[PDB]
Amino acid sequence: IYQEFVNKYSLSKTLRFELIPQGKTLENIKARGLILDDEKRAKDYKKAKQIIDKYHQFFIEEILSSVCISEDLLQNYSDVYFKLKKSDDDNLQKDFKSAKDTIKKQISEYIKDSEKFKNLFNQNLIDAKKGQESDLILWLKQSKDNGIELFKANSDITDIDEALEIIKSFKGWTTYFKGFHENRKNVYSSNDIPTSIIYRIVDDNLPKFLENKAKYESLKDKAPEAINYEQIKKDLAEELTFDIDYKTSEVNQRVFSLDEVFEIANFNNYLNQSGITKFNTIIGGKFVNGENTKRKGINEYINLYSQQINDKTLKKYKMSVLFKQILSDTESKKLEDDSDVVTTMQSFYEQIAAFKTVEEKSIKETLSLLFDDLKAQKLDLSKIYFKNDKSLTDLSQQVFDDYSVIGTAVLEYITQQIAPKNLDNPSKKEQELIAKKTEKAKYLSLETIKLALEEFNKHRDIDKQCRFEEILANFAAIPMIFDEIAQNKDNLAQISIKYQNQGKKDLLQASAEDDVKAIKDLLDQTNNLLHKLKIFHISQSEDKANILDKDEHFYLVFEECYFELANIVPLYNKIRNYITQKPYSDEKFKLNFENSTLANGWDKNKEPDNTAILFIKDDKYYLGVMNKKNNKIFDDKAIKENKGEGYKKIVYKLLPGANKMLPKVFFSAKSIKFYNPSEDILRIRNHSTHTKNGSPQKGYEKFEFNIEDCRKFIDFYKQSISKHPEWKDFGFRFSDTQRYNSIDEFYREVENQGYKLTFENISESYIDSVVNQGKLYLFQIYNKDFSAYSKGRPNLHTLYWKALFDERNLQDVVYKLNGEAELFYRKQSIPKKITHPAKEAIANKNKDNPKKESVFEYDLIKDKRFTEDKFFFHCPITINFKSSGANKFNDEINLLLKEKANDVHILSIDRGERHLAYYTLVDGKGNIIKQDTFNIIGNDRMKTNYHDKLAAIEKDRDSARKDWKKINNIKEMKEGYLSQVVHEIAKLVIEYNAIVVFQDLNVYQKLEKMLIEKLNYLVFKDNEFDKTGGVLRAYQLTAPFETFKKMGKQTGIIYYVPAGFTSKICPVTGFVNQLYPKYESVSKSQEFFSKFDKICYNLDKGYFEFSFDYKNFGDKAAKGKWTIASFGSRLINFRNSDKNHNWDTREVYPTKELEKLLKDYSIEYGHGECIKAAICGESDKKFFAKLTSVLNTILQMRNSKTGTELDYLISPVADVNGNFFDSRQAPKNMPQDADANGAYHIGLKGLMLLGRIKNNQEGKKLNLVIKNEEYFEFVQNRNN
RNA sequence: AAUUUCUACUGUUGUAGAUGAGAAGUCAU
DNA sequence: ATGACTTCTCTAACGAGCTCG
DNA sequence: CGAGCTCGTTAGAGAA
Repeated sequence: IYQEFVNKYSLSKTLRFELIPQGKTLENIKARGLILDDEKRAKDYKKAKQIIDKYHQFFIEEILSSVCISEDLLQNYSDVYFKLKKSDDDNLQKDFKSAKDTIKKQISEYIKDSEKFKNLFNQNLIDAKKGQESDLILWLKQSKDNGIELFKANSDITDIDEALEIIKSFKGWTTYFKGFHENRKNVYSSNDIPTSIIYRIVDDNLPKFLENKAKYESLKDKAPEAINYEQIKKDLAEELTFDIDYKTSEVNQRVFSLDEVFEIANFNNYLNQSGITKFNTIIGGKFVNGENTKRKGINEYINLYSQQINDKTLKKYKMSVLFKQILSDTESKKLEDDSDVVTTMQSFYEQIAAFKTVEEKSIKETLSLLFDDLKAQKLDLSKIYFKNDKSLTDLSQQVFDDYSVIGTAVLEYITQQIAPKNLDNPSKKEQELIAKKTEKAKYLSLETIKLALEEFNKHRDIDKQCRFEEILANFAAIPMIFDEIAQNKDNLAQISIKYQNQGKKDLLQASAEDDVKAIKDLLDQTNNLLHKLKIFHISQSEDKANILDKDEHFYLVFEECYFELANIVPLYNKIRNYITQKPYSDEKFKLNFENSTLANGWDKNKEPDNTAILFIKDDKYYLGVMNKKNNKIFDDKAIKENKGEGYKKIVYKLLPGANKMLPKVFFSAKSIKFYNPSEDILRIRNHSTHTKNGSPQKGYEKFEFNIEDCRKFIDFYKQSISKHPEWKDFGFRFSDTQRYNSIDEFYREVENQGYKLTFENISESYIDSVVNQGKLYLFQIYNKDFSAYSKGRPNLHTLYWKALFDERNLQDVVYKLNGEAELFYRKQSIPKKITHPAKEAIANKNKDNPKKESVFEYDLIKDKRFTEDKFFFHCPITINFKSSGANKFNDEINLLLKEKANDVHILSIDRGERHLAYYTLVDGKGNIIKQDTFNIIGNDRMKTNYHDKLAAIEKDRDSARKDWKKINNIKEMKEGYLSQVVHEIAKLVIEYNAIVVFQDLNVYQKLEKMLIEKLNYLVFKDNEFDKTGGVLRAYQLTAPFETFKKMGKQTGIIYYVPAGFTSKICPVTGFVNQLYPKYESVSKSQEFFSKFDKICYNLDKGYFEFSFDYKNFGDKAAKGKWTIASFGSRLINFRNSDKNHNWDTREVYPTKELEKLLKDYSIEYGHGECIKAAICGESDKKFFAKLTSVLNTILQMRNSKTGTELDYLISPVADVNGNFFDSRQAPKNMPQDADANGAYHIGLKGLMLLGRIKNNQEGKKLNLVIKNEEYFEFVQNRNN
């Protein structure tokens, strides 16, 4: 079991906390403006990062414009490509990587050797050196102040006349960008890492250009057609100036042909963005800004040719568009603003004030006066067709308001005579309902609606039934909806002036819902005034035969004015989720306090550069931000003075990067003479002889690794550390150098043990003294458990943080504090209101609660997370720091489970909406142990039930459209359930020696994200400290998360299984709905019954049978005889989705429906032998198309829906001794409810994975996939 | 409805469970 | 226009530009 | 101006 499976690999968390200002640190900071002047160095940090980045683009458009020509090796890459992708052999794949390597270094050589490359990625870009300012103003102040590249119109920054101020503000702050330029240096990286522009061109466009000239050589096999070199390129000449040709050379401004493309050696023209925007007009085709028509390209002419010629497979020869170059800008050539929310409403009032109709009038003044003529059929009163989806119901709800009133009479005129049942396929047909009938996607007109209502008027009671003229008064005041939306514009004069702030947010909080009455109801006149006039517009819905017989009289203003007044259905999608956004309206911006390199590390020697140390005061943790002006105020001088009592002080001591550090002191100019490196050793470090991949010192030669030419370099290191002034404090204990093997085994142990944390007591009166002027900023690290009113269980981001500083920890550090983190200042989101006030009754909101009120002495403000300008401190850690890893992990536990066999259980899952899951803890030998749901959860005493809260909000899909004003915020709701599930999954695994499985989904998937990310480190809040699950020694069960798409057939102990074919199955044998009868033609249903062994009524037992060996079938020939029956009282389906039709499960019995047939056809059964031949002897539409819904029911087992009335699973087979399985007559070790037998055999799928691992051998590839001829094979031989 | 955040909260100035942040860029049921 | 996929960092110290002098 | 002088480079391993 999992008794040694702790401390396996290392991680990285990010514990967050909150900083409470102590003393009057809040009075020091708010005095001058030390955070007032912040958000001008966390806002201008990103304003400058995207004015530094277009010059980081303008560079790439002049180091890929006319340069970087990797000629004729493209041919050398074309050779290794087509043969390897067609024949995956070993020898070319080596040559493939050789071709892959060589293009990059050829390209990257000129890339890394520019005029502007070197002085871009350090101090020499922004501000470098006295006398000038370096390369960043060399483009703006020099190149683009004289010349004009005005992208300040196309930006957030106003102009360039002011933009100098954003540039010069970082003077000296140019060590602060040192993570931002730590990913630009993977843009130019010629390594196998996919952010690069060199992985963009070599391996991500070049095998997408070899598959381009594997088709253009096959294009001009019959492609002479009307392609723009034949007809027109006057437009595409300024657009295709084509400055260079790179097979030999070119004239400056010559226009090329359709042959420069697809050359193997012209791939050195397809590098940058401006050059793929000229590759994707030729295949793209673009516009002219002058009221013109689209001027096409190549794949917009094959659109005009594979419809001319009838070659349907000629669309295999379209040219795939290339990708985008990394980091390239794009050219042109919902919201949050409380002004645009008041301006788009003003634009909806203004857009109706100038809408152009046909007669120089409005769209409402055109469709309204025509209704007076169209009501008398003055327009085309016979072919007024709309998109036939809901206008049959909406017109039935237009003036009559009926679901079965007017729109249910067109069935006797539309789609009932594709094949009449009189001598033309009356019973013998191939089910010609798609071939002989195509009346599904036809449109219905007003004359066809009037003619549909003629049979309903002929079926009407009164003789004054509905004609096409009398019911025409229903669309009279539809043009009057513009008069009512005009009533929502007088109050906007007190609304638009009441929206004079840029970032207003007058409704996004929790208090201003009544202010939206001027917008959630004045936008209602366009909510329903256009929502009722949708019958006068022709939609786009057809089953391949859409004609509809459209008219032209009223349809001219219908598509125009219905489109001219579409400022509501677009405008009401503009207040669509602006209202339902909960307050986390944060900014979370960085604090500096003058220190760019703030808090990067805690180690003592660098402390006036970081200017932050922590303070323990007997488990009340504080943060001290030393002010930069006086940052020496915690040296050893004051520690020798103020050795008193009060705040303990953190002494941190650190050796980071033993690759980068043990050659940083020991071979460097200021201090090499103190160390005195020997003769043979100084040979090694130059040429990197001690490494296997290490970079040698420049101007030398990478020699070979050697055995003693590395171990001596440890023998240098084992003595040279003890000579250091500070690093002899640690007292390392290395092993013998016979036992080392490389330098990783040494650089790990100088980074394992290179961490010690100690404590120096400080007199409390001194700290109180220094805070009062401003010479220290002290802040308390704070969450739930760092307030005084806790009782019980602390957060798992407060069992770690309280165990960094443990004296059981710092024996052998498994929680290494880390650095680099920042301080964040969220402003006030929620303005303070209580709304659950003091000492009064407030109602509960649970249902299984033995209480119904609450008293609440103290107030509860709506959001005290967000009424307070809380500070925010981050804090990385490193769980299992001394024991890193994360390799060979998925193959470890298989060797673990083998030795500890016969002792392991299985978890499970299913999904649904009728449940949310249903776990099932299964044994290893059949008879299962436990089984429950994930609806009863939180089972200590409170028992909340998430299962019903989803359907509680699914019923309320209206008010975001109706009064345009709903608050549910369901999008984090449902994911928020998924968190609570994890622990109850997590508890069972250790407690019952279990393994876990899941479903696949290659948001029901996101719960598998959250057990790979959360069996990284599994520590129980109730478990004892430094015991097998405690905060130091806890469970690492997953190797961590990379992607969904390589989640494996294992991701730890979380084995997987294939989806589907669980939710239908009898348990004790395992037969599935594998037939699929649907009665296409007549005697193919006789082909069903003719293959049986015998079909008899078991008169000795009181039910029918259908005995069949499955051999005589061919869709999926799962063998074995099958003996289904009629004894269960199986339920028919509801035939659901019907508001007035048969949507109820009228239960049809099996045994009392074949004696309906025995009465209809008197084929007896008293002899007790084969009765197959006579039942085959009948052929009728009545005999078989009614036998469908019976034979859809003798088998079907999931049932009983619309009510969840213990929907239940009924066995046909009666395996060994004649008893069935009804899943409510079912014992506890068998499935029990709706989605229960789905999650059972998944475990029996899971036991099959264990069946291979149990008899596993030394085969390093282990077969963890399940064949359908195994899952249907294993479970049918369990008892035997 | 109170939280480092987020979900449900009465589990009472909080309770139970999980909680990785910052900058980037790429891609698409 | 949200989800998904690969990669970065999670540092103290030295050697230099540094105004002092 | 040689002590020192205060932020920007700089050492650059090992799985697979």
